[PDB]
Amino acid sequence: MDDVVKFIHEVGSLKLTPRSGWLKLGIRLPESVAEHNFRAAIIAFILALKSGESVEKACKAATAALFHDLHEARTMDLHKIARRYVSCDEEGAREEQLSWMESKPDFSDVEVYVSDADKLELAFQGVEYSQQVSYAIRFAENVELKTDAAKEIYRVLMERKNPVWWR
Amino acid sequence: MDDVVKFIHEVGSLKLTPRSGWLKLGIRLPESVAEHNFRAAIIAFILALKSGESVEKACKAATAALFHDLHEARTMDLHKIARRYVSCDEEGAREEQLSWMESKPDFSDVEVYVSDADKLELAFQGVEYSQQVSYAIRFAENVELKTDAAKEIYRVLMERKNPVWWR
Amino acid sequence: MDDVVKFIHEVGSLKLTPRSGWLKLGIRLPESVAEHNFRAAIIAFILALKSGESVEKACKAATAALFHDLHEARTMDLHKIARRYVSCDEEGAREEQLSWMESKPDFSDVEVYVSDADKLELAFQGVEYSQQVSYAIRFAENVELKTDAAKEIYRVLMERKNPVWWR
Repeated sequence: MDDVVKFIHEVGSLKLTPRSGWLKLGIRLPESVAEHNFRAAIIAFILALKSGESVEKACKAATAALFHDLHEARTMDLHKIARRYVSCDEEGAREEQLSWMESKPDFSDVEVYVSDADKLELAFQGVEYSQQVSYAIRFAENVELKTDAAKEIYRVLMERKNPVWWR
Repeated sequence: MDDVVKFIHEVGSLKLTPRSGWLKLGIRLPESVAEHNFRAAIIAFILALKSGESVEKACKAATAALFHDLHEARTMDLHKIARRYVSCDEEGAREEQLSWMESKPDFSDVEVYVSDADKLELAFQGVEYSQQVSYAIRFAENVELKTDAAKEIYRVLMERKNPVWWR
Repeated sequence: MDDVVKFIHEVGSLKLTPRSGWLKLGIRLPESVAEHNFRAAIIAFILALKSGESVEKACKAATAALFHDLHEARTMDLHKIARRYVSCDEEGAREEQLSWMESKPDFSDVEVYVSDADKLELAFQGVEYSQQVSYAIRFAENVELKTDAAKEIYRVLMERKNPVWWR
């Protein structure tokens, strides 16, 4: 049970890992990787449901999104610029990180919802941050989504560009 | 002059790049890479002087320490854990980053002072953060220094473990 | 060596001293004095080289820039408004602060590069912060630089007013 406890402590380090791409824009206390995964997971649930999949399938897409950048607990969030000079053995990181699992789950079937959710979460955060730093909107521009549900949500997000959800 | 102005803007991103090893210890607003380089440069100046080198040489070691992690503006501060799964083309990054320079300086002759200053700065910051988080003292333990001047400063640093400089 | 160790601890307090002029603009976690000196040192190096001076000369200008506000570790960054009512014994502060030095190096020959670098660093930081708070741009306006190299860099900084160095 010790491996599981260390793994839960390790997962907590994602609350302490900044989503790095925002730092160069001058955003001082940007969202953490944990916060990106949280919302991306909820978006993935939505994409699956809106795509006609079952609740069970929608819950699997959400879970897969939570495990999506897990290895970054060890490798950090390598932003676009960095990836030009930095190569990471993600498979290795994930391997060792998930050593406590007898077997690892089959998420190949919801990978599309995870991928779209990851990019859509970024677009939403880009529109929200654009209110502080105009240039943040570029992270939401020319996003390549694969599913029709993601494309429709993205279209309305950019149509509105209005993060005020209250009132 | 446009390349120079972009480079100066790029250098400023180091004020927005956290020294990442501290984040997993729960230190929320840790020193930036720029802050690490600032003090390491002053320490490198001191190491050279105390090592019997000339003021001119001491100023070169300080300058070399300022340029030491410059490429991290693009590659990020890859901490110990990350270095296990992450490989970086530092030379590549540095080259592209310093393209504006007609010819880049040597610094091979003060490399030892820069190397020791980097480690000593970390040890001082470890002792300082240990007052917040006990485990930070680990970054100041078992430090492998090369110069006798660095070894003596380190010895007193650890003998005293007292960051209170105001009396 | 105890005086040297305390001095190094003291220098680290500059990572904890805010550049105060920004606080009244509502910028919450502004650059530290350490971060200002870091980039000003790199700029001073650039100014010397572009002014035809030698690398050794450029390295001395950078070092002198690092020691420029050192006394602020004890006196704080007295901003413009404050200086109307606040008088500080800077030489006294520096004197006592550098008592550990057998002798103090003379940076009289590079004081002009240090002076221009200090102001240029502020102008760059003003342009960068203007993306968050419009008024920040005033810190980059009507800047009186002395060297032709600083004037040329400043002219391009203000022609571009574009802190995006990554593309």
